[PDB]
Amino acid sequence: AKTLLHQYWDIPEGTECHRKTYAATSIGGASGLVVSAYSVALKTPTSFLEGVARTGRYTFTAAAIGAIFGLTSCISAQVREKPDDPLNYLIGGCAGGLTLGARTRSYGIGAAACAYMGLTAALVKMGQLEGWKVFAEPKV
Amino acid sequence: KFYIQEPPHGSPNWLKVGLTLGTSAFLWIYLIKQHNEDVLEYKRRN
Amino acid sequence: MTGRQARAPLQFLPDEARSLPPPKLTDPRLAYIGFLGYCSGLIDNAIRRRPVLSAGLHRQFLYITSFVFVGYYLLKRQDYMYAVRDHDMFSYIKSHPEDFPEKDKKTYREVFEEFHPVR
Amino acid sequence: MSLVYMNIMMAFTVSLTGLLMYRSHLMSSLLCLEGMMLSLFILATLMILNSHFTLASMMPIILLVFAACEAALGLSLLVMVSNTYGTDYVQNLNLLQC
Amino acid sequence: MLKYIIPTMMLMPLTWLSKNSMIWINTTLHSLLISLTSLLLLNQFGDNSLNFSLTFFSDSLSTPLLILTMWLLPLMLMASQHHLSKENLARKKLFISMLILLQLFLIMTFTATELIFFYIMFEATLVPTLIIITRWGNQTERLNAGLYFLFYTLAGSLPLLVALIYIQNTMGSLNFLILQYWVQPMPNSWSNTFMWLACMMAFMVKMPLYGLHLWLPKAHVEAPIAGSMVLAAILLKLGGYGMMRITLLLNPITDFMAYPFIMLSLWGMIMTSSICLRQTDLKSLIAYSSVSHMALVIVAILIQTPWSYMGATALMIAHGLTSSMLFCLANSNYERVHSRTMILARGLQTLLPLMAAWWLLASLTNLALPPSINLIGELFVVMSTFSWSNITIILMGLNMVITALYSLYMLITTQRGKHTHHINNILPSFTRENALMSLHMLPLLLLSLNPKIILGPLY
Amino acid sequence: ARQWQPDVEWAEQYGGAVMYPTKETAHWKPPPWNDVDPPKDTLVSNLTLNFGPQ
Amino acid sequence: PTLRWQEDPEPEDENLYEKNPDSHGYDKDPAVDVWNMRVVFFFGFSIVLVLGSTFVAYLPDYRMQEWARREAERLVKYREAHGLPLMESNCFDPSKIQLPED
Amino acid sequence: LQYGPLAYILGEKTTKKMTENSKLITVDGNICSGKSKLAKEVAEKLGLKHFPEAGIHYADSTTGDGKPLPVRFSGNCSLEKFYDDPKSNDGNSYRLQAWLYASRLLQYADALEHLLSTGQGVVLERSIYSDFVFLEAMYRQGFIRKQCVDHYNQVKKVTVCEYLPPHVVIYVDVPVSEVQSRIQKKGNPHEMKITSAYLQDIENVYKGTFLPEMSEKCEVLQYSAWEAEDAEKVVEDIQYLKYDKGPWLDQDDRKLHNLRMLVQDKLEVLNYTSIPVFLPEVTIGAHQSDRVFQEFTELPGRKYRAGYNEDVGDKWIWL
Amino acid sequence: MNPIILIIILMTVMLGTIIVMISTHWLLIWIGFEMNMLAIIPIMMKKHNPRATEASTKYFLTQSTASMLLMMAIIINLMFSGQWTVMKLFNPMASMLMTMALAMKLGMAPFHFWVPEVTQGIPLSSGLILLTWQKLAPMSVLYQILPSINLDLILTLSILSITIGGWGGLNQTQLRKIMAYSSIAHMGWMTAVLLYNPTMTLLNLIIYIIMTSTMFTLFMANSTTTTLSLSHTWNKAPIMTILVLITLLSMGGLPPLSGFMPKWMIIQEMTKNDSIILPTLMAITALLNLYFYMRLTYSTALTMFPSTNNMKMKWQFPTTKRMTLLPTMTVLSTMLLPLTPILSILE
Amino acid sequence: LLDLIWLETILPKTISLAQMKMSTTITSQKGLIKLYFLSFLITILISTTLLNFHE
Repeated sequence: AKTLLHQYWDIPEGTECHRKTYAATSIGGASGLVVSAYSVALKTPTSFLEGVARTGRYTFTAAAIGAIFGLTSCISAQVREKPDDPLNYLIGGCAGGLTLGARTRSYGIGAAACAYMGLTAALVKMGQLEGWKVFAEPKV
Repeated sequence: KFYIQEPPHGSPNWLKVGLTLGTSAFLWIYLIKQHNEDVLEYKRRN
Repeated sequence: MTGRQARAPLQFLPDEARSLPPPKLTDPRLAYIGFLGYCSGLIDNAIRRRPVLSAGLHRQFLYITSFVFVGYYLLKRQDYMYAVRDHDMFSYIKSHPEDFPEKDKKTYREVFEEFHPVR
Repeated sequence: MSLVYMNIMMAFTVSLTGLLMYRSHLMSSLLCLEGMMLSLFILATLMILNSHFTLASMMPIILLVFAACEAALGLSLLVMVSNTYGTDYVQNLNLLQC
Repeated sequence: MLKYIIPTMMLMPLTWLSKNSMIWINTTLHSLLISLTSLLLLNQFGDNSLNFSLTFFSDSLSTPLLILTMWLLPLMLMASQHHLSKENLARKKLFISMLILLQLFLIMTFTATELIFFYIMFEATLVPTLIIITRWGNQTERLNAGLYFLFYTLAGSLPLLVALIYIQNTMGSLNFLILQYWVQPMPNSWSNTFMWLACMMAFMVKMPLYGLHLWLPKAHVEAPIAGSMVLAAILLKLGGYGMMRITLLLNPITDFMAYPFIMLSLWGMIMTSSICLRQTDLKSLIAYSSVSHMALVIVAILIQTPWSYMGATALMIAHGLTSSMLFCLANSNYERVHSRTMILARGLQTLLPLMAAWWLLASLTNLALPPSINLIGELFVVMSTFSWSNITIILMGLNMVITALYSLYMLITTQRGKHTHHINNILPSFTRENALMSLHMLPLLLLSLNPKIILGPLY
Repeated sequence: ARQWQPDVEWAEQYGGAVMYPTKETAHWKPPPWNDVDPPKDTLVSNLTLNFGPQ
Repeated sequence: PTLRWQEDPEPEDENLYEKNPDSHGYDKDPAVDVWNMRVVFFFGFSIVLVLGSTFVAYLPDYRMQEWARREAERLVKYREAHGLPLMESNCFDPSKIQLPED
Repeated sequence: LQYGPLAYILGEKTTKKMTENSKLITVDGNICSGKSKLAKEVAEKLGLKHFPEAGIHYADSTTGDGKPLPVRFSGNCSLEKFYDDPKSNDGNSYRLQAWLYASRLLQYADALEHLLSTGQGVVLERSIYSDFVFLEAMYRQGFIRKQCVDHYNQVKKVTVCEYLPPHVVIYVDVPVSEVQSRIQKKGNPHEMKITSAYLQDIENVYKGTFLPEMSEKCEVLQYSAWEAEDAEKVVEDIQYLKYDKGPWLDQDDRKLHNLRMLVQDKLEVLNYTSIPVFLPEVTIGAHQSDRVFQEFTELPGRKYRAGYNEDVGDKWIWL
Repeated sequence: MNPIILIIILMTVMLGTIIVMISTHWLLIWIGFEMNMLAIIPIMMKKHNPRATEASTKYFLTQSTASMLLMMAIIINLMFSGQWTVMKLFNPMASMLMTMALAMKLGMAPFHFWVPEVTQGIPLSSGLILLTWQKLAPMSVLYQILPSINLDLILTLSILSITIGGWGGLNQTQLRKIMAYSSIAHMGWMTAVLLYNPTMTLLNLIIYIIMTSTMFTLFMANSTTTTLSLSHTWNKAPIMTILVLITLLSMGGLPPLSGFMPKWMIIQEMTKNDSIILPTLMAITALLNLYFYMRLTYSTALTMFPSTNNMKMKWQFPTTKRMTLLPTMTVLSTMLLPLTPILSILE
Repeated sequence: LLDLIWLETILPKTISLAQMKMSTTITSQKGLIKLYFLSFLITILISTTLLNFHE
């Protein structure tokens, strides 16, 4: 949500390491709560215990995405030490996609997840670096 | 006349077609009238 | 762009629309609307199994006349709206002349740029 | 903020969730819609009586007579549903599948 | 030019209100008259292009392509019989009127004032060719071919509209004259990189480049002859024309970000020449030939020498004529035997003796006939790219060797070695095919005489 | 007439209630053509009373 | 027991010849075949090809080419008559420039 | 046209052309015995108009010009071929039967159109109900795969659950040997190549299913073979009847208006014919369909709306 | 029913939407929405199947709770700065509830669950009138109350409506669900501009209404509800094929055709702000929702499906249908490319 | 190995299968009512308390 994504962008890039992973796990747990809420409110999984299992699995996978993404973010920022590229977070989003493919146990599907999540992470870092206004100006 | 005892239409009337030709002539005369009045209005003003 | 003095309700053809030159004969847009009317009547005869290019000649004439009439009034409203946009623009130029300074129109004898050689 | 308004709006929200979630019938859902109607009526009535809003005092009576005929329409619809079946369950409505 | 647009609007109802066995001669005759009428076009001189109206202006890049389009129409309109003679009169009128409407949007596309009008007429060019190939595709996957075609060309050509509106509201009007005068270098940001990649990627998709050329083989093996020739010649060289016009802006960053397109173009040209060396289904060989030549065109565009642009437009016009001719040769083979393959129809030196002259001449024009326009284009592109890099001549010459190779194998697979002596249903060589070949190749040799027309605006 | 045409099994594939049958959705049976469900059940014989010695 | 179809044996092989041996390329109406041959070999070659050939063989020169030849001859004779070297470099006036200094 | 909502408001009713002449009587019997004989008899006696048996070319015989089109267009039924070989691998039974189903529906629509349009009541014969009896007996003889029978049953589920039943059914019973004697009297050898167990199954299902599914809706008057002409007796017990069952006492104006405006626009009636399930005896390839439609347009009368088509008339395309 | 009764009920639908259009007060707007509901119920269930019964049930429940949520938002607005004028609100929460209530009222992707289900099991006249007037009514209110809306709501509902209206339908073969998904997509396009220049939104509303009238009129050319019926419309008449072709391709949004004009001008007055990611997302999904259009086209307009006889029987009969106004709306709704400067007609 | 099968797996197949799977997951909602109103409820709650719109 809004206050904790502002917490994530408040953490510089920059090296204030593994607080980045704490914030990214919080973001992933929020998103997993969203999609798990849809998946339990649109299915009737029969029963309640299986619904709790599906929610915990979805939140665990999404928090794993955020965790490993923030870890390799910090690893790129500490080893290669280029702070303002889209290339490190391209690598990071690919790492998150491949670990999602690991947790769903699919290989080419995990490679597609690597490609798309890396491109989205490159878009996020790249547009945030140059400065592209999210959602609106909203002026004219 | 070549049909199995059933003319639905086709033999034309003389109310609908005359009414349509009359109202289209009415609309042409009205648009030419309006356009000449507006040309005269623009000549009046400038 | 909002009304702009709706005092003075919707008023499909306003009073000041007669204070501007109306469109004339053989203007291309009304000719386009007339060809659209011809195609309208032709395709109307093409809907039912009556033959095309025949037996709908009063429908041809009525549809062409009606579309030219409608499009003529629409063109009048269109030119009114563009004219009042122009007058509102130049009146806001007149209201705040200070906010729009004349830019430094240097001649190219004193303009420095970059070259960026392609080879 | 006239703290009776607080739990009136709270009970409005609980009535709205009663309209939303329901597991067996539809008449109970329509009845919770009527309770939500009562909540709107009461809130508007207390406000217009507080403000000395004497000129447009038509709002609560007209609100309730209109949402009353809404509820009548809902009754006729549920009678048609219950008449083309034996019951009025949320179940046996899953036809016209998506 | 409006006097070239308006007789095409007059040519459409000609097809409708001419009667049975009367549509054909009237359409053919009058479109040839329009070919005369726009042969009268070339008034262009000296300092500027010939520029008449808020509506119209024509460069000498647009001049030979427009003449080529109106010349290619009636040839095609005669070429597309024998597969709809048995069809309905109304469906025949719909076919011919769809061709005329497609020509009209081609001329609209070539003489666009602002690039918004160019984009509108660009996808207006896109739409009826779909209807042509889908209504008369004559193979079971015309479904898949039209679907691939429309989705690739839209979804590659989609951000082009956004980028053009962005250039509209950042630099005033989008007319090519003032944009020629109000260009300014937009340096290495990242938004400049995305915008350049948007425009260039849309026209890349139109060429096609090697990265997503896969729609192009299906769109030529699963199309009738008219849509095939229109598609190949006018649409791919129209994409090249559009890149030629839009590349005037965005000069400072092309040294940064023009390297990988050169790479994919060169290596995919080599791989395309490799993959067409072996395949059957003779009709597809011309399509991969087109992919190779347009990869060469794309290299010629992205290096930015006037030598390169003149060679580019020469290769455009030459491969348009050659590929249309060779398509009609493949159509003649497909009318003879109902195969479309490569190894079945063999022999044909005995049978159809002067057909061999046209196959030989077509494989010569693919072979870079030594005074032909094709060799002029390939030669000047090799000159400019050897100026651009001293080591890229290896790939160019390897392309040359394999180009000669597959063109020669395309010749000697069909028309050399043994008649299969079981076919026994070929009719003798019609006057129609030889007439169409005389309509193809006499203009190519005339332009080979005095090619000062076909060189572009940087003449 | 030498042209390939779409056929019966092609239009079957462009048929049914849904386009893509999966591991669950194949029981989504195709809707009828008059949009009229059959008159099913529920007590055409309406009701009974027993006036006894009460 | 089933064939799923009702059509003809489709298609049918149809040779265009052996009903008009003097036919040209297209369909079995023989007179309009000669009409088509006449219209394409007169209004495609006899009036299009050679007339466009003589049109493009000479026309007023593109890029004012012979004009540029004679202009260059005049200007080179001018500059060699007035002693200064032909093609003086710095094509714009260096006195009429305003260089932004460092 | 004097129909639609405005004509229904300005016009009086759809009910004041009643009654006791406007009625649906339907003579139903076996093939070659219960036929147009007693139908034309009661049509002349009771003063009530008559439709013939629904022909194969009845659609040609009811619109356009009276001359029937050849069996390339109205076929491909070939009732003589069905009597020759009713086990065709080429497909002859069900195509014929669906065409006759459309013919029965067309003539029943003509019947209800003439009934609602001012009167004055009609006699019918060999209805839609005898058509499903024909299909059931023809399946008892083992001529059709059961899936195709299910398809016809689905057509019956769609089209029959829409309309009103007739008023009365005058049933004729003629025994099997007597129909054999009458078909020997008829003497058509194509028709004489029919078998008799098929006829036996027709009469068995035609008594055992049709008559209980009447259930005094469509009041039946069951006659013997010599209980015929006897025209006085059949008009006497038609006079006996009282019209209790059926929805004819409950319409009363709105649904009669609905069927008046529904029976006309005959294409709205006949849109529910092709369901389709694709019926491997019944479908047509695209090339054959195209050439058949072009040859249909190559008739003089049936060439795009003959009321406006030239060469027959009508001297007015408004210059 | 009676024709006089239907005259009265359609007159009341007209009157209800006009009262929504015309009043400066809130109560009359809510009464207009309610009268719209009350009068649009009996147009559905015009036949007598339980399909229309369950459809009317779903429509009544969603429609009613949307109206009640709207009345809640108005009474919250008078809990804050107190007047019954239709202008800028005085609460983020009241505007939040009001946009959510109007989103349930017309149909956005969080709230779109009732629209295909109600549009399937109904006759075509009911579906046409519900689509046209139920998308016409709340857009007037949104046009009036626009300067008080947080952009996150309209933006999220618009993006999600375009993408869910795209992604639904690719499995769907029922034509009513296809057209309802198209309605969701075009309402998302109509919503995403309203905070920038609402003239484009009302213009897209006019264009979509004319297109929907042409679409359902050519579906009322004969009784068709599935694609195979459209193959039979191919083999029974040739002009219906090309008209369905051109109207489908104008719903697709291609530049030489009229349905591109609402898309491109929206992109223009979007991108005179710095919104680029939003046009490229919306336009990629506008590429996406053309595929079901295109497979309908590929099915029954350009390929030639095998047909069934008794179409031979149907060949004898004229198309004696009534068209409300088909050809006028058709050729006005397709050839309207060069009249793009009739944008300014809307002031 | 490069053009046909692998290029047709990388550009059309991933996109087409992704859209097919998103269709078969979204439009395959079985026709209940409580599911739709619980979706309404989670929409209202996730708009209020998670990612607020009033604040």
